[PDB]
Amino acid sequence: PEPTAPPEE
Amino acid sequence: SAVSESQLKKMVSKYKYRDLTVRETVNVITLYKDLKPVLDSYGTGSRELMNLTGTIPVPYRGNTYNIPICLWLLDTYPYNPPICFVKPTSSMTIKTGKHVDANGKIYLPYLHEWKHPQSDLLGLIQVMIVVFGDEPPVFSRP
Repeated sequence: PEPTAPPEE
Repeated sequence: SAVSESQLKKMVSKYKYRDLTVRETVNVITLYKDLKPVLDSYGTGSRELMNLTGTIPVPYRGNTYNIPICLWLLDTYPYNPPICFVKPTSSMTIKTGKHVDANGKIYLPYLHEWKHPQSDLLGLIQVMIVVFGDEPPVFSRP
């Protein structure tokens, strides 16, 4: 639905 | 809120292999609900091409992320592979690496040896989900 990305790691 | 085949056929009016492109596009947007067909200019105002813009679900470290991408289908699709890009939002930054260059362009063996009819968009997206699941093409801005 909404673009998301993981945190640095 | 959905795109009919009539609207799709219109978008690819200038394509060399229309029915083939439409068929695969329908297959993709039916399976990946967050990808949408868009007709936009590419490089030059006169060069309009259809692309699939949106997100694909990618599992990474126990959570699923909606990775933003844009798949440009050339007027020679499916005989030539799509030109693919990661489309970061303001809350994230592109991760240049093995499968993503400085411009956000995606590089994959699947694209490099692309050959119709064995190679297709459904197969390409499946590969992306696996490859990006190992190395995300974007990370949030900490």
